[PDB]
Amino acid sequence: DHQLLRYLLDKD
Amino acid sequence: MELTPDQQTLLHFIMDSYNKQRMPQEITNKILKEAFSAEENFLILTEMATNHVQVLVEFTKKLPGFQTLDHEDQIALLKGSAVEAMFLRSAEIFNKKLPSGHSDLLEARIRNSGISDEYITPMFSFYKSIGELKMTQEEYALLTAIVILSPDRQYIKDREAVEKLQEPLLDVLQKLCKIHQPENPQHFACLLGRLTELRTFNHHHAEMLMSWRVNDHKFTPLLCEIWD
Ligand SMILES: O=C(O)c1ccc(CN2C(=O)C3(CCN(S(=O)(=O)c4ccccc4Cl)CC3)c3cc(Br)ccc32)cc1
Repeated sequence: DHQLLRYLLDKD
Repeated sequence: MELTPDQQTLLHFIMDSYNKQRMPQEITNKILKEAFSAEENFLILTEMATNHVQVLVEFTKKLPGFQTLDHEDQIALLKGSAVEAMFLRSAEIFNKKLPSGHSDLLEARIRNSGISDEYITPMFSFYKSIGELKMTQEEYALLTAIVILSPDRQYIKDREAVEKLQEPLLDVLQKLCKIHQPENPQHFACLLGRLTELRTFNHHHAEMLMSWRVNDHKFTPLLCEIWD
């Protein structure tokens, strides 16, 4: 769940 | 009379993050070049909608204090503000950034994408209503930060932590209305009117997605996961 938002938030 | 050095610092961080948005060249070229069909028009719009989610996240991450919030509350805020931030950024772009010719083709594409008038009419009604206020870049940036740092979004565990970040933005925005519009005491009240008008888009948008089926070209699996 919320995999895209999580990835974008927890990157660069 | 003037913003305190602390308020000026807070405003600069929000302005800097807000001014990073730049519509990619491949999107602008598609608005000009692609076939004028419901299918091609809808695909352009889906790409724009997806691009906005990445813009929103990048803007949000630089908002003072956002990174200090509980990780699950950061997600909840992003998810709860996604639609509202999108329509607000869209209103700014439609009234300022896009040239008259390309804005006309983009409006033509939106109006010929297969989307119902029940959603297109309040969309352009809101753009016109935003346009009337002749908002400054500081006003669009602050309103966007206020929209994202909303303490009443569903599934927020620590609301007090979010109120502590939203309240100084509302203070700066009201102060900017007093400095730049001292003859119009209702200027701040007009800006608040846009916060409530933006809230109505959560329902309009939820229904629009429901109207989309697997058999139709309008089904967007990625976007439907981000919007619930
Ligand atoms: O820098 C970027 O890459 C970037 C790209 C894009 C935006 C914002 N933006 C939009 O998202 C849409 C509004 C929603 N529509 S839509 O077709 O109505 C639709 C699509 C899917 C689901 C819901 C909705 Cl309402 C798509 C285009 C739009 C129309 C204008 Br004019 C200006 C701006 C925007 C901001 C930044």
